[PDB]
Amino acid sequence: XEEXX
Amino acid sequence: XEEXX
Amino acid sequence: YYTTPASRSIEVLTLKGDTRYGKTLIANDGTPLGVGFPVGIAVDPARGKLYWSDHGTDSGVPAKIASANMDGTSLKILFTGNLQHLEVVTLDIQEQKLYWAVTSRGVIERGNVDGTERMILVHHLAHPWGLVVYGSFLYYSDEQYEVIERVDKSSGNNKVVLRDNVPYLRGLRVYHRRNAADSSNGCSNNPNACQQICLPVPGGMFSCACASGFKLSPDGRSCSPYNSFMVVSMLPAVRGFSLELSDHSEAMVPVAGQGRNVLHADVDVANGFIYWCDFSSSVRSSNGIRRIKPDGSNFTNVVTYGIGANGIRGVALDWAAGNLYFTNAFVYETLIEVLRINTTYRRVLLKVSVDMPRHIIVDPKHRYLFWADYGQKPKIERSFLDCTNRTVLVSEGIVTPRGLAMDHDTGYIYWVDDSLDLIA
Amino acid sequence: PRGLALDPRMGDNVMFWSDWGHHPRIERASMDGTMRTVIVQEKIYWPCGLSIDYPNRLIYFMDAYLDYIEFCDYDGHNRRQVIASDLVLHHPHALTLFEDFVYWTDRGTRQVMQANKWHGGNQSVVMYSVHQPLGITAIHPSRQPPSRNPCASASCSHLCLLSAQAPRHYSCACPSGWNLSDDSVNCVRGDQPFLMSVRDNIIFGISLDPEVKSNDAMVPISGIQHGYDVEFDDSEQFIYWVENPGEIHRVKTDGSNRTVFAPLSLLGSSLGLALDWVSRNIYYTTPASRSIEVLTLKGDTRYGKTLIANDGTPLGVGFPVGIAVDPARGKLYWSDHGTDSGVPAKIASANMDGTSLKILFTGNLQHLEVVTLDIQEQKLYWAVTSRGVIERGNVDGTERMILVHHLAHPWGLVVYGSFLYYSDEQYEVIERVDKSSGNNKVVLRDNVPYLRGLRVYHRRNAADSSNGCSNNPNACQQICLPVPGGMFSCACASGFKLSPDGRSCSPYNSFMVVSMLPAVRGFSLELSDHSEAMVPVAGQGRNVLHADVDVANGFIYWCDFSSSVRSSNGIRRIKPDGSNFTNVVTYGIGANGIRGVALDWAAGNLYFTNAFVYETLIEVLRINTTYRRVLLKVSVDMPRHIIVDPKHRYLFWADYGQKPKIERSFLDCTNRTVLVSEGIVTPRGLAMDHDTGYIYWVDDSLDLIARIHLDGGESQVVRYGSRYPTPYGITVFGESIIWVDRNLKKVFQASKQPGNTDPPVVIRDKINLLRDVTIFDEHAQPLSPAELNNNPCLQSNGGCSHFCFALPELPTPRCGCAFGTLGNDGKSCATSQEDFLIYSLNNSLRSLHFDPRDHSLPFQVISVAGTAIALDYDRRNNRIFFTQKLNSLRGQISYVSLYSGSSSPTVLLSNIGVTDGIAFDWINRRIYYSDFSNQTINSMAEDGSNRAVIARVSKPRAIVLDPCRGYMYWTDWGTNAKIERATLGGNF
Amino acid sequence: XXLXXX
Amino acid sequence: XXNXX
Ligand SMILES: *[C@@H]1O[C@H](CO)[C@@H](O)[C@H](O[C@@H]2O[C@H](CO)[C@@H](O[C@@H]3O[C@H](CO[C@H]4O[C@H](CO)[C@@H](O)[C@H](O)[C@@H]4O)[C@@H](O)[C@H](O[C@H]4O[C@H](CO)[C@@H](O)[C@H](O)[C@@H]4O)[C@@H]3O)[C@H](O)[C@H]2NC(C)=O)[C@H]1NC(C)=O
Ligand SMILES: *[C@@H]1O[C@H](CO)[C@@H](O[C@@H]2O[C@H](CO)[C@@H](O[C@@H]3O[C@H](CO[C@H]4O[C@H](CO)[C@@H](O)[C@H](O)[C@@H]4O)[C@@H](O)[C@H](O[C@H]4O[C@H](CO)[C@@H](O)[C@H](O)[C@@H]4O)[C@@H]3O)[C@H](O)[C@H]2NC(C)=O)[C@H](O)[C@H]1NC(C)=O
Ligand SMILES: *[C@@H]1O[C@H](CO)[C@@H](O[C@@H]2O[C@H](CO)[C@@H](O[C@@H]3O[C@H](CO[C@H]4O[C@H](CO)[C@@H](O)[C@H](O)[C@@H]4O)[C@@H](O)[C@H](O[C@H]4O[C@H](CO)[C@@H](O)[C@H](O)[C@@H]4O)[C@@H]3O)[C@H](O)[C@H]2NC(C)=O)[C@H](O)[C@H]1NC(C)=O
Ligand SMILES: *[C@@H]1O[C@H](CO)[C@@H](O)[C@H](O[C@@H]2O[C@H](CO)[C@@H](O)[C@H](O)[C@H]2NC(C)=O)[C@H]1NC(C)=O
Ligand SMILES: *[C@@H]1O[C@H](CO)[C@@H](O[C@@H]2O[C@H](CO)[C@@H](O)[C@H](O)[C@H]2NC(C)=O)[C@H](O)[C@H]1NC(C)=O
Ligand SMILES: *[C@@H]1O[C@H](CO)[C@@H](O[C@@H]2O[C@H](CO)[C@@H](O)[C@H](O)[C@H]2NC(C)=O)[C@H](O)[C@H]1NC(C)=O
Ligand SMILES: *[C@@H]1O[C@H](CO)[C@@H](O)[C@H](O)[C@H]1NC(C)=O
Ligand SMILES: *[C@@H]1O[C@H](CO)[C@@H](O)[C@H](O)[C@H]1NC(C)=O
Ligand SMILES: *[C@@H]1O[C@H](CO)[C@@H](O)[C@H](O)[C@H]1NC(C)=O
Ligand SMILES: *[C@@H]1O[C@H](CO)[C@@H](O)[C@H](O)[C@H]1NC(C)=O
Ligand SMILES: *[C@@H]1O[C@H](CO)[C@@H](O)[C@H](O)[C@H]1NC(C)=O
Ligand SMILES: [Ca+2]
Ligand SMILES: [Ca+2]
Ligand code: NI
Ligand code: NI
Repeated sequence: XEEXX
Repeated sequence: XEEXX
Repeated sequence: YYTTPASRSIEVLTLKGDTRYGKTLIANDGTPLGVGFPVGIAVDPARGKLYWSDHGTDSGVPAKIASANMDGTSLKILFTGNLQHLEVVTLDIQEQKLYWAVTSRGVIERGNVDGTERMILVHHLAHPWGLVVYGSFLYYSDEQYEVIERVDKSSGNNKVVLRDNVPYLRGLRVYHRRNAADSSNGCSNNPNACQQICLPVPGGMFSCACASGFKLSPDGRSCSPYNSFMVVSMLPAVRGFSLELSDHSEAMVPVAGQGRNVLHADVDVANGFIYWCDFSSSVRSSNGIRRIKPDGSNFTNVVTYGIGANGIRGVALDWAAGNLYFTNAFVYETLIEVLRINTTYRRVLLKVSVDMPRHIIVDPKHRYLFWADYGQKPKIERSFLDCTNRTVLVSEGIVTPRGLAMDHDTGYIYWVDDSLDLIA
Repeated sequence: PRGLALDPRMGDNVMFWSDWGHHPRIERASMDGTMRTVIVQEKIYWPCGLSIDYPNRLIYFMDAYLDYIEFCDYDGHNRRQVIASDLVLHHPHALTLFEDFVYWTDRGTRQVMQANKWHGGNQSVVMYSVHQPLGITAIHPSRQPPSRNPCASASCSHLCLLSAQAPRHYSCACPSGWNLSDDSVNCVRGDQPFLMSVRDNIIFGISLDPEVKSNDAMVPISGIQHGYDVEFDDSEQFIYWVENPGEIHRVKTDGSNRTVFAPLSLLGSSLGLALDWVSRNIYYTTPASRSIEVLTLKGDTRYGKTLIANDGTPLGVGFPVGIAVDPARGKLYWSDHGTDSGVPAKIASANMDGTSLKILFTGNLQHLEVVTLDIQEQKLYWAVTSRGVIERGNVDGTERMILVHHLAHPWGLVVYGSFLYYSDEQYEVIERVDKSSGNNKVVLRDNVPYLRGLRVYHRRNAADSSNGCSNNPNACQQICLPVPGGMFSCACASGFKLSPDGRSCSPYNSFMVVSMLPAVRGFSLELSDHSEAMVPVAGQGRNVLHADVDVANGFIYWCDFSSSVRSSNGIRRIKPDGSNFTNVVTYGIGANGIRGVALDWAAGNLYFTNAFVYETLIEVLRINTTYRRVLLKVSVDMPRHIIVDPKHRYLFWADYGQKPKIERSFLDCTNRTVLVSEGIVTPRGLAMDHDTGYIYWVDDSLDLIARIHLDGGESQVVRYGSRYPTPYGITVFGESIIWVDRNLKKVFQASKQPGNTDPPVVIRDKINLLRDVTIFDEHAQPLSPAELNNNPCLQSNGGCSHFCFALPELPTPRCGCAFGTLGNDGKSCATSQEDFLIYSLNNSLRSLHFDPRDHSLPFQVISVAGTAIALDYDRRNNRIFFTQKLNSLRGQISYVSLYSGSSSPTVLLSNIGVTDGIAFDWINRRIYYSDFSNQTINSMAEDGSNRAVIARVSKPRAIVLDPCRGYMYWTDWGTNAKIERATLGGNF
Repeated sequence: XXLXXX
Repeated sequence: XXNXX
């Protein structure tokens, strides 16, 4: 639900 | 088969 | 007017009447004056000029800003040089100056329509995706800065931000009161003069044009179907080009879309039909022979039953007797079959396992049938029209011949040989 | 060529092979390949699987298209069919013989069959295979008949091949690249040059003579993944090429000593290669990281240094393609694709030490190709695919001119002797042409697909081209680099800085730390230095959000994040030169990973923020210890990026949540004050200058870089406008601020004072997924009490046991307790001795206070074997009885003492089974437990003896008791679920 | 099956 | 689901 990549 | 594109 | 980089052409479409007519104006020929990879396009209806920004092609067209008549009959290169990754081109009709965005250098440049006085207006941009000139101001959008900005048209000074923190910015245009009476041309002065398409040209004149598959009659006003054109067949589509190289119009409605894996094509000039064979190694429905008029009507499946695993590998129409010779190839054997057009009659004329005829041509003038073999014993073989009295024309110095042609006037057999790189 | 059979008996000495190309045929030749003869060429389509019947001197052959097995004599005259017009054969591949049977493998039926060798009768299946059987052989002495060896008396230097020639029945030969000498018994190495033509998956060595088509100048290098370039060292006979994972591979020209030589770069895959044969160094390009770097070949240990990088200037590396070096002149040349708003497409030059960058040729150079150098003539050659030409120019940047034109797609280019060689990927051709105005065109090879770069293998004398590094061996500790004029500049591998000696290396001690999602990288604060100031933290499992440093101890801390793989979330540390990789925090990471890392260098405390789905925690971990404590636990607020400052003893964090703000608090997350709450939307990074006490933060939602004093008040704008779209992280060093921008893919530097209008200077350009920036310097992390305002935690943790928290104006610290309750002395920790809560968590026992606002653990987590299930506490002895579930079939009842004193759990009863309930009778000192597997409630004494059964129920759970009234209660959750009451004896 | 082994 | 441990 917040950032990744 | 030769060309199936 | 619109550009299609997939087909590498600049096309015109009418929106006046009830029936939509489309035509290709400039196409990717060999010369640098053609279309390499069109990005943007701007028009000057009052003067009959067309401008477009073009990327380059390898060994062909350079990246450039180009000008042409709106009927496409006078190509010109205006500006070339440091134009890597060109963006759309916009035209200021009032002052007659062009504006471009060069992403590689991150600048917006300006130049006159005649190819003079090129100069850099705005510096230090990141990705100026779109721009437009209205009044005394220039509006541009930067995709990486995520900003829409207004600057003076005479200099990049007096910058003003309109929107910011907006993602996925793209091209820009100004909806304003463009008047169809203050700007006039030959097509406006002469309505319903041309049958299908009217295209203005410099000097206040106009030139008539016809949709794809149609060409101007000698009267200069009417359209007639194309009579002499080449049929170029490729895997995704079948396309037709004029046999005189100055005309870039599509001489035939392109046979394309889902399900097209065209291997070979043949023509029936008298009845006005183009025959082609689709091939799919997975879907059994996409195997067979189909035909269509050059104008795109009366589509029909000609052969659909009994096609081998390797599919139809060559089609040749006997325009004199109405016979359509084709080669049906299986895993370990190959058939040569005849179908009589507009009949249900169909029979096999030869079955061979060691040989493999692939591309076949017919000559009713000499009553002979020729096919090219690229199996374990490559050869060019000739037989009667019933495939019954066979002889070998070429048996040595030939590896993988995948094309044949007949001269019909000198009696020679031309073939292309891609394994030895020659035409003989 | 597929089939192959031999008859090495002294009389015959012949070899048979089968070819199934166009015009299929079976050929016979002498064992030395002299008397080549085609024996069968009729009625064959797909020949395969030859085999020889030695007693009868017949050759058996097989066809997979016509589906037959046949044999004939050695001349092919007496052909016979053993299996023909038979449906057993589908796609036979191999054949072998024994006595009166022929064994063959069929690729269609995937089975091995057997039949009579003369008429094909008695067919049977030998075995069925799930995979296609390719090769078959019959091992028996009859298949290797003895014979005289004519090579025994032979004196051939390398190879003695048998032959059908009568007088000797043998012939001397030698490997690829050797000459048969006139004496015809000895062979000498051929020193002539040859052309290496690397393809997409193979590298070939072909002769410069266009009339020779053998492709056997050297043993081919197969197995290439994506071949673009090749390099050679004529001495030591080694060939070099790169591979996809970022490695360089090495093999000799004779095919031996194939090995992985050294890893090239962790940030991507290399493209080009250039070898300095005089100083024994190799230069290569890394288009992924947009840098040029050199690797040392001389020594046993490898050293790598990034020479030139993308610093945003025109004089720099935009997208390097190919390198050419002039070791005598000390110059390095490379062809470069341009970058947007950056380096143009150019041919550039530099000294081989990375200095004196220069632009030679720029202009019509779209789709550039490899550059090459004519060292004798001092001219550069390059190909331009967009124009289909080969161009030539002097090394000084003059006399640019077109040499070869009307090409399709040049890929390879090399000039040797008086000729120019180029490989054209389209036209599928390798071609030779004069270097003087490009006439006299000659074709070497054609119809060869997947053509790539070219290079000529030839003998180079380092003695006739010596330079500074060769004249001064062992002068430099790690890397020697030649310099124009005969000089040399010593260098150090990535992560090391050159000592003042100029000959020795020392680790970097002043550099910036830049963290990206793929990797963590370090750059020197001296902008002219393009070398990597840290061994990059790159590889599988790296997804970096923030990075922090411990300058005194030499560590870099970073937190990984992953929303899919749970095990790849946590806090890691590593030395700047690699060395001690370590996991710091791995347990209890929330659904969202660690969102901020702050290290207190004075106290050794590490502050981090972990975010759960609907809440977040701020936690301290003391370095090199198991002490972890939660300081603040909030749900409406969301601290993301947290910084610590031991000098003023404060904690700052950004929020960017539903109520964005920048908060201030003590070192224990107490006294929370709000600094800025207006004009803030998305603060993503905080920074502080220790000498001025200003909080620097960035906000990409407002495109703002602003500062506010540590005491609060006015917020001052430092950088503002549309030219700063996404500032993600920021640090302050000296008089400058340094921030990373994701959209611009740049690391910027600008003055820290507000109101400045000078444009920022780019440190590095074209870096993807920038996340943060951090300074690694002693001045950024002082430790002396003079400037740290006499921080009490410096002196042996301030005397505290678990945690030391200093207060901004007090001389004494507040000792924090990770587990237990702080003692009366204010520094020691002991068990709570209060009323609290206990519970089980997999293989451990954990405690919890009744106060939701109290985050201290009543006691440290107790580790047990198996899985603890049910709990009960004995007041008299301070022990807790708990069941352990093992292998889902057995269980134990164990107790552990809460007096601590190094007490460990011990078992009271074993071999029970699944047990989900315990209740201890504090009056009668009996333990009541519910054996679920055995379906009864049982009672035993406190010592574990005289166990007795109370009652039998379907599915027991949750026993409670009341000895003062002699009743026990339990829950049965089977069919007809109910709560049952019985006396403590199990009656009624 | 194709008689090529690769 | 299952009412196990
Ligand atoms: C097999 O079946 C397919 C199924 O569709 C049939 O298509 C095909 O039958 C028909 O074959 C004839 C061959 O003559 C085709 O007729 C010709 O059409 C030409 C095009 O006609 C169009 O343009 C003209 C322009 O003047 C216009 O007048 C027409 O109204 C129409 O728009 C036409 O030019 C040509 O005329 C010649 O022959 C006429 C014979 O009466 C003369 O009057 C005329 O002066 C001129 O000499 C001719 O009519 C026909 O198109 C085609 N059917 C269809 C629907 O296309 C079958 N034949 C085979 C074996 O393929
Ligand atoms: C191992 O076996 C091979 C095959 O026989 C030999 O290779 C040949 O060796 C000779 C001598 O080294 C080479 O001759 C040299 O050719 C150079 C030009 O090469 C071009 O032209 C020749 C034909 O003349 C082509 O074969 C070749 O492909 C090129 O197109 C010349 O420039 C050389 O001249 C130099 O030396 C002479 C004599 O001292 C001087 O007069 C000149 O000024 C100049 O300095 C020379 O003539 C020949 O090219 C090689 N052929 C091959 C296959 O490359 C090896 O010699 C042999 N080695 C051993 C140990 O036996
Ligand atoms: C948690 O535990 C880790 C270990 O797992 C600790 O990490 C160690 O931290 C110490 C800090 O002192 C490091 O030691 C320092 O290394 C420096 C570099 O040493 C190299 O260079 C010197 C000089 O040429 C050589 O002599 C040496 O052999 C090495 O080649 C030294 O410069 C430092 O010296 C200073 O301190 C020492 C006392 O420690 C004095 O004797 C010296 O006079 C001088 O003042 C120092 O030796 C050590 O390298 C780290 N080890 C690892 C494995 O990284 C952490 O410190 C600890 N966590 C916390 C927060 O304390
Ligand atoms: C939970 O408890 C079980 C039973 O005691 C325990 O096995 C798990 O710890 C580890 O699980 C690993 C995977 O099976 C195993 O490889 C490892 O040996 C094991 N450790 C011990 C002490 O046996 C516990 N897992 C968790 C997630 O806490
Ligand atoms: C192998 O095959 C041969 C035939 O090629 C078999 O010989 C025949 O066997 C039958 C049954 O006994 C006799 O009636 C015939 O007279 C035999 N001769 C021929 C040529 O048909 C032989 O029995 C087989 N052997 C095995 C073990 O399979
Ligand atoms: C190339 O490989 C060969 C074979 O391994 C090496 O030659 C011998 O290797 C053995 C085993 O390592 C050693 O005991 C011998 O001393 C080696 N002999 C020689 C003459 O070197 C050889 O060292 C390798 N060469 C390189 C440079 O890789
Ligand atoms: C061919 O197409 C035209 C126009 O759609 C249609 O009127 C005509 O009936 C078609 N002819 C046949 C034979 O289907
Ligand atoms: C056709 O074959 C016949 C035999 O059936 C042969 O006599 C004649 O020569 C052949 N004709 C030609 C034109 O080759
Ligand atoms: C760190 O790495 C060095 C070199 O590998 C090793 O000697 C040392 O024991 C390691 N120290 C720790 C505590 O991991
Ligand atoms: C800090 O918190 C304490 C306790 O709430 C309070 O007395 C004090 O006024 C606050 N301010 C500071 C900075 O001491
Ligand atoms: C429960 O049932 C059996 C039979 O009474 C007994 O022998 C066993 O020890 C008990 N527990 C287990 C392990 O099944
Ligand atoms: Ca078969
Ligand atoms: Ca923004
Ligand atoms: Ni763009
Ligand atoms: Ni290329």
